[PDB]
This record gives sequence, structure tokens and C-alpha cells, in this order.
Amino acid sequence: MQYKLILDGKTLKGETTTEAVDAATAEKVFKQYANDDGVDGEWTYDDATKTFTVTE
Repeated sequence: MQYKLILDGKTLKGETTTEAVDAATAEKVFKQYANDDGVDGEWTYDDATKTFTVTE
């Protein structure tokens, strides 16, 4: 399944995607991506749109 990540960081904003078997797996992929880009924030998830948001 496709999942989307919205980054609402102080110095990085935008969106990316990944393909994952479920949302728990997508969450780990996205949390690694965000950490690698220095984005530390609060994570929220909307299942209807398969979209994570990280807000710094």
C-alpha cells in the first residue's frame, strides 16, 4: 500500500511517499527519513488518506 508523509518542519516542508505492507512499517520508514533530515516533531496519522504528518 502507498503511504504519504507530510513534513511540516521549521526548516523543511513538503511531502514524500513510500510503499509498505502496512502503516506500522511505513511509520518506521518515514521516522528514519525525518530523523535523517533533522526533522524532530510530533507525528499524526490519517488512515482515510494513508498520510503521516510530522510537525515541528
